[PDB]
Amino acid sequence: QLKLLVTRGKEQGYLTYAEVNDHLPEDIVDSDQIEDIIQMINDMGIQVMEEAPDADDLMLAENTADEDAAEAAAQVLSSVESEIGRTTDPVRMYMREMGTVELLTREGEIDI
DNA sequence: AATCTATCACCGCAAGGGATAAATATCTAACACCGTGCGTGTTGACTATTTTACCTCTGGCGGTGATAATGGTTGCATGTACTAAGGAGGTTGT
Repeated sequence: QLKLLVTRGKEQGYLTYAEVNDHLPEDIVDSDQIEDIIQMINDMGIQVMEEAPDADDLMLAENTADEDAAEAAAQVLSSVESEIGRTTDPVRMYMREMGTVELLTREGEIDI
């Protein structure tokens, strides 16, 4: 399932730690795995959590990657595929696999 | 294993029925003739048997279209009766 978390995080340019339960991957339960896999969620999406800023927004601009070329932008196939429903159809798995591409049409595939 | 008297009857032996085969008379069929016409023969002119050549069919198959069209389908495996196995995880114990 996964796409909800990673897409809304990239739209926001930022993702707070606890929003892993606000936009949950409807798949898995790995709560103690988080404390290292958060690494490649942050070198291309960095954020953390505290009571309140006042003038402090800029942090992303000195601390982040720049092309989303092939990495967690596409190897995330495994982490969206990983829960195909044990007895239920190829007419389901393709819906998880297209968890990659949404609708790059009308100019994005022209840029390809 | 021979003897017979005394059964129920086959012989004892008169009658008469059908049969078949002779002679006759009828039938048909086998043939020998005749006449028809067809498949007896060569020859000849036809036209389209086959071949090859040429000019120009049919169907071999390779090739791929653009005003634009950019989140899909798919219905019923089964409702029962069993129960053996693996899977879970907290814990009260080993």
